[PDB]
Amino acid sequence: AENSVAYSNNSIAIPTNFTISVTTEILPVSMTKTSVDCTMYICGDSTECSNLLLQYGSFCTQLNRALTGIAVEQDKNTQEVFAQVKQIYKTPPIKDFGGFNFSQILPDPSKPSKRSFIEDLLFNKVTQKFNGLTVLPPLLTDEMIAQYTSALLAGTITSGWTFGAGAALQIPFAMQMAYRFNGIGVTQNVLYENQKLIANQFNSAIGKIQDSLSSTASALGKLQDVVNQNAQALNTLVKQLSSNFGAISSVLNDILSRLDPPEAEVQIDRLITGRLQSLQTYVTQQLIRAAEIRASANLAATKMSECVLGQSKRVDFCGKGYHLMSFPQSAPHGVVFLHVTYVPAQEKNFTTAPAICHDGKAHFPREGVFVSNGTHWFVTQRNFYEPQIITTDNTFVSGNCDVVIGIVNNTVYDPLQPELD
Amino acid sequence: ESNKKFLPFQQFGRDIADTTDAVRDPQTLEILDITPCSFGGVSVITPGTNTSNQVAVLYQDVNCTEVNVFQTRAGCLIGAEHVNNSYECDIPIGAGICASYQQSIIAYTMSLGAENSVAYSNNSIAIPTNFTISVTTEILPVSMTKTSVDCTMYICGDSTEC
Amino acid sequence: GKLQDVVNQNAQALNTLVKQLSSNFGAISSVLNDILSRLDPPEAEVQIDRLITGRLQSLQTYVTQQLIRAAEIRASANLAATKMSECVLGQSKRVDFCGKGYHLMSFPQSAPHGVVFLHVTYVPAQEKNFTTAPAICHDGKAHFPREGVFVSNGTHWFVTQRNFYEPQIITTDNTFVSGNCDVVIGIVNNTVYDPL
Ligand SMILES: *[C@@H]1O[C@H](CO)[C@@H](O[C@@H]2O[C@H](CO)[C@@H](O)[C@H](O)[C@H]2NC(C)=O)[C@H](O)[C@H]1NC(C)=O
Ligand SMILES: *[C@@H]1O[C@H](CO)[C@@H](O[C@@H]2O[C@H](CO)[C@@H](O)[C@H](O)[C@H]2NC(C)=O)[C@H](O)[C@H]1NC(C)=O
Ligand SMILES: *[C@@H]1O[C@H](CO)[C@@H](O[C@@H]2O[C@H](CO)[C@@H](O)[C@H](O)[C@H]2NC(C)=O)[C@H](O)[C@H]1NC(C)=O
Ligand SMILES: *[C@@H]1O[C@H](CO)[C@@H](O[C@@H]2O[C@H](CO)[C@@H](O)[C@H](O)[C@H]2NC(C)=O)[C@H](O)[C@H]1NC(C)=O
Ligand SMILES: *[C@@H]1O[C@H](CO)[C@@H](O[C@@H]2O[C@H](CO)[C@@H](O)[C@H](O)[C@H]2NC(C)=O)[C@H](O)[C@H]1NC(C)=O
Ligand SMILES: *[C@@H]1O[C@H](CO)[C@@H](O[C@@H]2O[C@H](CO)[C@@H](O)[C@H](O)[C@H]2NC(C)=O)[C@H](O)[C@H]1NC(C)=O
Ligand SMILES: *[C@@H]1O[C@H](CO)[C@@H](O[C@@H]2O[C@H](CO)[C@@H](O)[C@H](O)[C@H]2NC(C)=O)[C@H](O)[C@H]1NC(C)=O
Ligand SMILES: *[C@@H]1O[C@H](CO)[C@@H](O)[C@H](O)[C@H]1NC(C)=O
Ligand SMILES: *[C@@H]1O[C@H](CO)[C@@H](O)[C@H](O)[C@H]1NC(C)=O
Ligand SMILES: *[C@@H]1O[C@H](CO)[C@@H](O)[C@H](O)[C@H]1NC(C)=O
Repeated sequence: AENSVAYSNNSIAIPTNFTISVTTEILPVSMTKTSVDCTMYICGDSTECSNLLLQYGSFCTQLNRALTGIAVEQDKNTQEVFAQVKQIYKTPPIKDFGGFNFSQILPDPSKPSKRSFIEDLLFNKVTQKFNGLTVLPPLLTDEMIAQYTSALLAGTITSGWTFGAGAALQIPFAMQMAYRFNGIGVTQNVLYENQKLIANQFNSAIGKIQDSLSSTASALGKLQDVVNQNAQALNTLVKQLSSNFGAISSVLNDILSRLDPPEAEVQIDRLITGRLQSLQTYVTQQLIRAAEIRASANLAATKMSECVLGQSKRVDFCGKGYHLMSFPQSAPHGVVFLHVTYVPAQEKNFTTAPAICHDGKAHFPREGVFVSNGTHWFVTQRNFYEPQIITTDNTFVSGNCDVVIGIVNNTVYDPLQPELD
Repeated sequence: ESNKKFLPFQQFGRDIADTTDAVRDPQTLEILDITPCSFGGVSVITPGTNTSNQVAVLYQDVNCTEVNVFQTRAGCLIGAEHVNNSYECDIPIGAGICASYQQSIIAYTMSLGAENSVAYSNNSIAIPTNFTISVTTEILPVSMTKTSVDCTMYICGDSTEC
Repeated sequence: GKLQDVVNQNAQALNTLVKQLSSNFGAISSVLNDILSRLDPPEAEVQIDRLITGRLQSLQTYVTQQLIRAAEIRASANLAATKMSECVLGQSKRVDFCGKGYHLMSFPQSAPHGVVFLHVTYVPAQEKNFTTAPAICHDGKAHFPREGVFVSNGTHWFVTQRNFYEPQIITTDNTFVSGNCDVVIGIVNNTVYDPL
């Protein structure tokens, strides 16, 4: 949408209201751990064919090592993302966080595989030995992974930064948000005066999460395209057995039945040359595809150390807006974050001035912006409109009133003067 | 015996990739199913020849009724005893179970970590009294080996006719 | 291990490459010297070409994994350059980027085909428990701390920094006033010392 907001050299727009927004973000961490056996696949339990494969050197020694290097790596990728806490913290038995509910994300003491109320939905929107192909099971089961997210999340609501910097310390949540507010340059007096309103916004934003995850038909597209690619690359591998590759018959068994060894060996080599070359294609595809997952498994590793275990000043990564934290959530083959950010709203305009003339000396603001509501001038913080009387407690003196342009005339009240009288 | 219902004309059954899934009896006309004998990867768990010569063989995804035998989600361990303790596991088997050399090879349910609980009251804070400086190393690979191969040297081998 | 594996993987992928020259690929002999003096040249190309298409295919493979493995190093070399630019030539506020704890500085050390850092961090220890309060009333006005936390040991309220004990008597310069204290939930009364 086209927009054009008016700009003036002595005009500033300071927001007067905030709006807490919770935005999800889905990343893939690991994929299926496949493994292929050549003799069962290429040969097919044929002793005559097994001797022919020896002529091709050691092509399948590496083809089992290549599919194993990207098999232990997947179990490694899950380690950095989740296993970043030495000790498994536990939720306190009494939930009194000053109005914040957290029941939508905390573990649920109910039917087994004790996941959260949101993790249950995420496990429903994403949801074998035939010849050589197998599927190895992951080292970290979904039950154990859910405990890792039930230790980071269950502790970050009580300590904050302290997990990444030694033994955990106790801070009430009603006071922890004051730390978060002060990070974005907003004084803590805003929080305590608006605890009830913020808690309602915090709970309402989380409530819309599972009501929007279920509303959209496909919200897990990032985590589903990974599964589709793996299934598509595995289905095509099996169909390669139904191709002759230049031989009389696609199936290797009947060739030995009706052909002499002097002639069968000539045409079996067509199958072995084709099938072996048809297997190295997927191995190279997997190696490139695995490198595209580790590039995202490392992005989520940092986004769990920086967004979760602390407040990140990086703009527009830990959610869009002024970032505070991010409650991590499990996923079948990935991680789902819940970034809690601030989006200012309800804007108002004022006329500004870089300095103030009082007794021939400039008065720049110590912390805040000079604004006026039309007649009188005030000092307000950057991200929230709170006017205060201009005194020496929030201004400093430097230079002379002849070097910087745009100064207005006003009197800075000295708080010490009325005390003497 | 074939679970599926067939017809008296089709003899051979195929599912995917020219696999003879079902085959019809030519005399009794009782159509059956053909499946090969169960397969399984033989994974050898060893603590190294330097320590000792002992092996806990694991067969991939087969119950312990068709092969101290222990049954796991990834298969069955034969040669290792399962103990109800839980340590930071040594040899990663899979499905939340590992092995270690300690009456030699023992299978665990690996522990995530030392469980801790902290009380958090709305009017309680904890501020440290002291600091502890520490130096933690970190190792990263920067460069590789600058290899180079003469392609003609390989395939031909100083042979003009080749 | 992160530096030993890269040396071993390249040395092993190269070692398993040379061993591929002793494979028949269907020819009578795996060595090209004897196949020349034993076969007549109209009959020679059909058997040599088997080695041509077999050795070339092997060479085409290991070149590909070198390209893939080089991406695993370049991606790990841009990260190393980031560590040198940020943690060594400055102080980084990123959490757990350069060590468990709060970062101070790093010392880079050389290594064969790699680099080793020495991250110096803080791990606060020996914590002691207290009762706290978000604000303090005084003459019908709230009092929020400029920098620190209101901390009491049972009798008197102090103001201490978030990572150490600097308990000073609460004064008008350690706190800032923000309206009447009727909306703050859980405020505890105390007398704010006037230093004037
Ligand atoms: C505050 O911001 C601007 C300052 O005037 C006002 O926006 C006007 O409407 C559009 C953009 O929203 C511009 O084309 C105009 O130039 C703006 N200025 C006008 C009409 O004078 C906006 O209305 C102001 N809002 C308040 C409450 O003061
Ligand atoms: C703007 O700030 C005010 C209060 O700081 C908010 O107004 C409240 O809105 C809710 C419902 O929307 C009401 O239940 C309250 O009674 C209102 N309070 C007052 C004093 O009127 C408002 O939510 C904020 N606007 C935005 C977009 O965040
Ligand atoms: C957190 O969630 C809701 C907020 O609406 C609170 O009330 C529950 O709402 C659900 C309906 O979705 C009911 O099925 C429950 O019976 C309600 N009670 C409980 C204990 O779940 C809920 O109380 C809040 N949790 C708290 C305050 O601990
Ligand atoms: C906005 O500027 C006006 C002055 O034009 C101020 O509002 C008046 O301030 C006097 C105090 O000197 C009061 O007695 C009046 O009741 C106010 N009138 C109105 C309509 O508000 C005021 O200083 C400024 N508004 C602030 C600081 O909120
Ligand atoms: C702001 O204040 C200064 C001084 O208080 C004003 O400077 C005066 O400007 C007029 C016209 O040039 C001179 O005749 C006076 O001599 C100046 N005052 C003094 C004490 O020398 C200045 O004009 C004021 N500017 C605005 C925008 O109000
Ligand atoms: C809490 O800390 C204060 C500061 O030390 C203690 O107050 C002092 O206690 C000593 C004796 O232990 C007295 O000599 C001082 O006169 C006290 N100073 C003030 C300003 O009161 C206080 O005793 C401590 N409370 C507890 C329970 O240990
Ligand atoms: C903290 O705030 C004030 C301290 O004066 C106390 O409330 C006032 O005093 C009496 C009771 O002490 C109340 O009936 C009045 O409503 C209050 N008056 C004013 C002007 O605020 C309050 O009791 C103190 N709280 C505690 C736990 O001691
Ligand atoms: C803004 O522009 C007007 C027009 O030139 C000028 O009078 C005024 O001094 C300027 N103020 C600042 C701060 O530049
Ligand atoms: C005292 O400190 C311990 C931990 O060091 C904590 O378990 C306990 O809750 C604290 N008691 C009070 C009243 O703060
Ligand atoms: C803290 O929680 C308890 C609930 O047992 C409550 O009685 C008390 O008033 C709360 N303290 C504050 C300052 O809200």
